[PDB]
Formats: sequence, C-alpha cells, structure tokens
Amino acid sequence: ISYDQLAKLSYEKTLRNLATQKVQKDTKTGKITIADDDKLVNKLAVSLQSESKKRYEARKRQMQNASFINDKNKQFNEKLSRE
Amino acid sequence: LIVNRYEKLLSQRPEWHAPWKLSRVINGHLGWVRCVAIDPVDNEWFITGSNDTTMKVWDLATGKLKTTLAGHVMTVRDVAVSDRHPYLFSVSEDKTVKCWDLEKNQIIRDYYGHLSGVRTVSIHPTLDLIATAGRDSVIKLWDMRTRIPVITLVGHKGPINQVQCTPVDPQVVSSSTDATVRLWDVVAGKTMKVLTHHKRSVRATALHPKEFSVASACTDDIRSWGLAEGSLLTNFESEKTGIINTLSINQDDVLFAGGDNGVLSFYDYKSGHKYQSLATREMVGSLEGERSVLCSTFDKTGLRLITGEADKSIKIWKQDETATKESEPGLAWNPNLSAKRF
Amino acid sequence: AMAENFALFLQNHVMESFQVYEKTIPLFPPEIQYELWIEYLEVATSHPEHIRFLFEKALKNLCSNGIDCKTIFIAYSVFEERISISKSIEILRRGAVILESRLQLWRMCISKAESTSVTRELYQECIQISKAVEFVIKFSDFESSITIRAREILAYGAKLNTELWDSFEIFELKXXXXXXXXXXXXXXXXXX
Amino acid sequence: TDQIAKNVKLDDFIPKRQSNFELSV
Amino acid sequence: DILDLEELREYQRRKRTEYEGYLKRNRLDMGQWIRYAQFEIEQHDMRRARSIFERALLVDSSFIPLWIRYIDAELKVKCINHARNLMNRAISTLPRVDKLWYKYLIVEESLNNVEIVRSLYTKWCSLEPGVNAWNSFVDFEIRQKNWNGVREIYSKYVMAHPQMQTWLKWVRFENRHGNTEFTRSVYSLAIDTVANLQNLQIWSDMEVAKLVNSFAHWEAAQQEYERSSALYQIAIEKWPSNQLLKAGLLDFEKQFNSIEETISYKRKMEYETILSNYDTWWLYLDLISEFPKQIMQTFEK
Repeated sequence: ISYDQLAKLSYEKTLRNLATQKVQKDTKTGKITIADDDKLVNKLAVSLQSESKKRYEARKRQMQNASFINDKNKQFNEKLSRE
Repeated sequence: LIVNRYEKLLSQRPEWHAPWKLSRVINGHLGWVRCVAIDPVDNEWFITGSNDTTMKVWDLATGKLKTTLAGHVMTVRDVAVSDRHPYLFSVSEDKTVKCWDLEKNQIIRDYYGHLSGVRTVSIHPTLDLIATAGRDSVIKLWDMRTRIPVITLVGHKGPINQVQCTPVDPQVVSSSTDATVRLWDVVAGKTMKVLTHHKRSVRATALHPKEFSVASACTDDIRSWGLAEGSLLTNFESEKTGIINTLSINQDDVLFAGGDNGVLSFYDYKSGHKYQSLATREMVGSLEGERSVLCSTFDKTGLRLITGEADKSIKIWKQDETATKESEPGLAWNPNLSAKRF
Repeated sequence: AMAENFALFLQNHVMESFQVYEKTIPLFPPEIQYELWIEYLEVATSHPEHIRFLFEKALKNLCSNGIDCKTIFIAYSVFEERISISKSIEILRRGAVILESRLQLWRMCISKAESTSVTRELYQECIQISKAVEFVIKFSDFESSITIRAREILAYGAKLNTELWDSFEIFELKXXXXXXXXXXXXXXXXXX
Repeated sequence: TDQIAKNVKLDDFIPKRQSNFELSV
Repeated sequence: DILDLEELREYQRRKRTEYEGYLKRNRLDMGQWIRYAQFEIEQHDMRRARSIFERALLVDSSFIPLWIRYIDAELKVKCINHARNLMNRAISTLPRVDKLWYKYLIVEESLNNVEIVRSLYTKWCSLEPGVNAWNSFVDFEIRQKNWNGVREIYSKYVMAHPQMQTWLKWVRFENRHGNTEFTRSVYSLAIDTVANLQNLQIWSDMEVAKLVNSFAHWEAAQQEYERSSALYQIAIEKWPSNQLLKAGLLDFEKQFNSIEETISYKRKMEYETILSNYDTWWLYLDLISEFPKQIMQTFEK
C-alpha cells in the first residue's frame, strides 16, 4: 500500500469520525478573516488530541508485549525475524 | 482538457532519424570513463577522464591513444575543453579544478575553494570565467585570469550533479541531486527561476546547441526545458529506461540518454520519441551490472557519439548512412496516456 | 423457478424448461448455484454443445461459491464423457485443483485419476497440491500399481504418520533389502 | 476562493512543445 | 521536581542546549526536529515551536510527516488561521502529495467551512491529480446533499481521467439518481465520445466492450430493446476485433437465436482452444457447427 492510498483511506476514516456527530477580506491588507464557529475548532482540537492520544497509547501497549543483549538488539533481532 | 492535447499530439509527426550502431570500441583506461569531453574548435581529439585519474586524450579518426594526462589524484569526474581558449579544465574528487594548458600539456592554474569533491565543470562560452559545482551543493564561478572565485551561487539543498554555462541572462543551469534545476541571475547571485519537475536526482543535463534549451534527467523521466522564460518545453517517453547517467544532445535534435541499465537510449529532441533503444555489450570478462554508460558526448559533426562506459571502454556510435523511413524506422511512437506526462 | 421447471417438464412433454433454465440463469438471486446445477441435470436427462457452453459459464461464474465445486466438476467431466474424454478428466482435475471444498475436489480428482503416463502425471499433480500427505499415499499406491520408481515415490511420500509406516510395509511386500530400508526409514522417522 | 495555492497552477505541468512542435525557441 | 519559575527556565535552557547540539551534528534527523518541536509545544511557548518547525521545514521540505506534525500542533492550540495558512503553504510547496490535501480537507470539514472545502476541492481537481482525489471529492459532494455541480465535476472527471471506469462510476451515480432520463443521456454521451475518438487514441477494446455491456444491460432493464439491438449492430459495424463485443452480444441474445449463440460462442471456444494447444475437439466442433469450407480449411490447418 502506497502513501497515496493510505492517505485517502485514512481520509475516508476520519470522515466517518465526522459522520458520527463566512469570509471577509480587507484587500488592501490582504487579510482574509474567515470568522467561523469557535465551538467547532475546539471540537477539532479535542478530537485531534484524542486521535493522537489513542495512537500514543497503542504503541505503549505494543511496546509492552515482551536472542539478544539490550533493549535495541531485541528489537533489531525482531526486525530480522519479521523477514 | 487532456483529450485535446492528446489529439494534438497524435496529429503531429516526430521526424525520422537514422539509427545508430557501435562503430568503434576502445579499452583504453584502467577504470571507469566517467568524464568525456571533445574539442569543439577542431573535432580531432577528445579526452576522457578515468577513475584511475589519468585523463587520456583520444584521436577520433585513428582511435589511438594520443596521450595521457595525469595531474589529479582521485577520479577525474569531469573535464571541459574551452573552444574559446586552449585550456582543458578538469576536476576530481580531490576538490581540485585544475586547468590544463594544451599549448604545453602541463597544468597551469588550480582553483582552490571547493569544499567537497567537485563533480562538474562548465566553462562560460562568451567570457573567461568557469563554473564548477560539487558535493558542497554550491555552484562556484571562477574568474580564470585571476584564479579567484568571483561568486558562489548558493541555493541548492543537496549535491549538484551537473551544471551548464550559457551565454544569455540565465548564464548557469544548475542540475542537482536535490530534485531540482536552477537558472541563475549570475550577476545578482540569485536563482531567476527554479524548475523542479523531477522526482529524483537531476543527474544528467545538456544544453541543446541551436535551440537554447536544456534537457535534464531523473531516474526515468527526461524533461527538456526552454531557458528563456524559465519554462518547460517537453516531457519525453523515458518511462521504463534506467537511471540516466549522461544526456548529451546532438547537433541535429538527437537527444541521447545513457542508462544505468546499460541500454543506450535515443530520442528525437523536438518531440520525445524514443527512436532507438540499444542494449550495450560489455567486455568479455565484465559483470552484468558494469555495462553502464557513465559518460557521453557528440562531436562538432554530430555523426559520432562517444560514450564513457564503466566497462573501461570508450564506445563510439555512427548514424547509419544506409537507413531510410522503411529500412529501420523508429519504435512506432505512441503517446501512452495511462495517467501520463506524454 | 424449480416449480416452473417441473410444471413445464410435465404438461409440455426441453424447450419450456430451456427458457425456464434461462429464467434460473436470469434469477441472479441467491441459491443460484443449485439452480444452475439443477438446470444442467435436467438438460442432460431431457436429451448439446450449447449445453456444454452453459456448463462452462456456470463454472467460471460460480467459482467463488465454495460449495459443490467438486460436484460442479463432476457435472462438467461427466457431461463431456456423455458427449464423447481424458482431457475432460483433466478439466475435472483442473476444477478440483483450483480449501475444504478443494479437499473434496482433490478427492474427486483421486477418483477420476484412479479411473484413469497421463495417470502418473495426474498423481504427481494431486500429490504435489495434511491433505497433501493423504494425496501422497494415493499417488504412492498408484505407483505401486505402475518397482524402483514406485519405491522412490513411496519414500517421497514417507518424507512428507503411522499410516505411512503401513504404506511402506505394503510397498515392501511389492525385497529383503527393501524391508531393511523400511526399518531404516521408520527408525529415522521415529528419531525426528 | 480562487486563491487557495495561487502559486501553483496546471499550465506549469503543460509541455509547451507537446502541442506545437517546431516551437522555435 | 520542577517547582519554581526560574528553575524551570534553567531546565528549558539546558534541554534546548541538548536539542540544539543534537541538531547541529545531524541537521537532518527530522525525528530529532519534531521531538524538539514537541518539547516546545509541551513548554507551551508556541512561537519557539513554530520557529523550530520552520527551521525543520527549511532543512527538509520533502519530509511530509514533519509538515503534518506542525499542522496538528497549530491545530492543538486553536490557532486555526495559522494552521490554515500553513496548510495552504504546504499545498503550494508539495501539491502532488495527497496527504497534505486530505489533511486540509478534513480540517475544513471539521471546521464546517463547507464552501471553502468545495472551492479547494475544485482547485485540487483542476490540477489533474490522482483518480483518488476525484473520487474523494465526489464522496464529499455526495455527502453534500446536492446533485448539481457534481454533474459538472463528473464531466470534468472524464476530462482529467478519460477512463471507462470513470464513466461506469458516473453511470452508477446516476443509478442512485432518480431521473432515469439522464442515465440514458449519459450513456448516449459516452458512446458518442467513443465514436468520435474511434481510432487508436484511448483505452483498449476491453474497456469499450465493458461499456457496451453495461449500456446493453441498462437498456435491458429499460423498455427499448430495439435500440440495444441497433447499438449492437452499430458496435460490430463501427468496431472490428469483436471477440469481447461478440461475446457480450451472444450473452445478451442468450438472456433475451440459440443456434447462433452456440455457433459464435462455440467458435470462440475453438479460438480459445487453439490458444491453449482438445484441438481435435476444436476441429470436430467446427465441423459440426459448420462455414464447411472454413471447417475443412481450418481442419487441414
């Protein structure tokens, strides 16, 4: 799977996470003030943190699963064994 | 809109060029012939820079070893005879850009400054000033008389595999590994325009002689670029061919590209039409990865291609004078359309 | 549509059941494998190259059934036989060769192949394709019918548990040295 | 609104010879 | 442990010095950059984090993950305009990567600035992107309740991807659509376009065959089989090399004669048979089916 597909497929996913539940320009300054809902941005912030948190804890679990000497080697032998 | 363009393409006809055959082979060096450069004033002799470091000068007509020159230490990655004045510039991984004088067969002036093993030299056509660029990711500009670096065209964010000096405003075309190419306001010390239409190392560039353009290579695609505006001109049909090492264009719009596959490509420079593939041979003892054309240039005539291959061979190619539109036509050109660049 | 086929078969007595067959084909709704099969059955009993073509269509289209693939194969090979022959056994074999449905298939192949140089080839195929071990026993037996080559085959099979010992023993009947080998190989197996 | 990535545009992709060969540069 | 303010300042300094030092050696270790930026974020000094990101970007633009991380960091502190501006900039830099565009899109969607997402989508599609972009856009424009302007983009989605899969997808959409008139209209359009660019300048015979089949079955659902028949005749007329086409036609005939079906289909089987090598079976079949001149000529052969 390429990063082309994995992007669109992850795009499709977070659209399902959405599916759960004005422009004003001063052309002299060039400042395009898009006044939008402050509640929705907060809902993005919390959701995005939660998504990253979910992933963060996902590694933590997978790190705590278990012919080596030190932390790295064990994993390096695991990088060899997967092949 | 794609259908329009495609239709237009099909309407036009890429002209027939005579195909090529392996005319001469020279097992001259004891290394890779990473540099080749041919005298543009007389079209008599062409020199080739080995990995041995002994750049050797070769007569065309006979084919014999005219003479060796060995002033460098490490692989002579590039050389460049100046038609304007009788000075053979060269350059190695030893960071030297030694300027030979052929009126004496010695070296005259070294150009110290380069931080890392310089890959390419290009002399300015209308000045006594030469351009050089290497792993430093910097295309320097030397005043020859005074042997100082005048200016340093910083910009590129990675080594700078080729360079081409032109006479116009965009005096330098800098082709880097950085998956870019640059045109420079040399006087300003600034890239006037920066084409970036490459996925990979832009590691083989060539100025067209009578067009004022420059073809560049990537891992596969071989764009051809019109350096007046700083505009694209033509995508090519290099879709399956290898990593292009060198890319010397002929006088008669016959753009050459040299494969790390080993396969000699051949394009109509105007269109992009791959009008000949030619899988090269290796010398009897070699290994099958070694057949890799690492250098290339055409004569003043344009009827002799010279190719510095890694088989320690300096292969030369004639266009067939027995050829016609029925006796060996091209490879039946077809724009593929499969989400393609054309 | 079965009902339609039946009524049609009865009162009109295969043209009413031919378009009934078409109806079944056209009923692209579920329980369609059965329908196709039934139609095929009727089409052979009511009586031809058209029929064969239909069969082929059914096969190609009903490949992701995972249910009566062996049966389907039988229908095909059988049909071919009726028309005619041994390449049709290879057709059946092919159908059978292409997990647990495929197991049944392979048994079908075995049956066909025992019914069958070409036989040898078939044996080689089926054997090559846990079930594999059983297949090996089959083809090894086949070799036993077809002394050196057979022995080799047996050995190969063994190399692929205790029912294999029995097979080896049997082979040894088909030789004192051979028996000694059997002891050797058996011992080796035990070691493993 | 006609400003989102105004720096990029498709005509840079377009080869200016593929349409019209012998576009004498 | 980290009690008072000045002490925290010292900690910040020391940490920075470490991070800075490690960056100095390997200017490129984006893992190290992004880690450092995370540190900045943690410290709740946003400006410094931004600076770090900028520097990181400069060092290596092509590393997409860095961009994503920066974006999300910006989002985190509800500094949405900065995120948006940055994302626009990312797009400008690397438009041909998709994940940036998708990141932008999701951001805007969550924002519920639906007009802007339409507008941007128009831009992205206009750059002749991957089919994926088009499809996602369509999904968005279907998730958007309306069914107009979508039509235009479908029309353009052919313009960028003249692929029969595109056409088929469009037809599928019209199947969802209530008005059947447009379905037929779309078919007519597609067929017309195929006709116009008849010569070898598109997809293979396969795609066209598929199209013809689809059309035929649509009509089959509809009333006018006369027109289907006409199309078939036209198709065989307009196109040579009609193995696929003939096959489809045969199938239709079977559905909707028998001798013909057996004949052409069987013949095809012989061709197929020939391709394999049951060559005897082929010849025999020909003999039976025939025409008899071609039976005996091909028999001889």
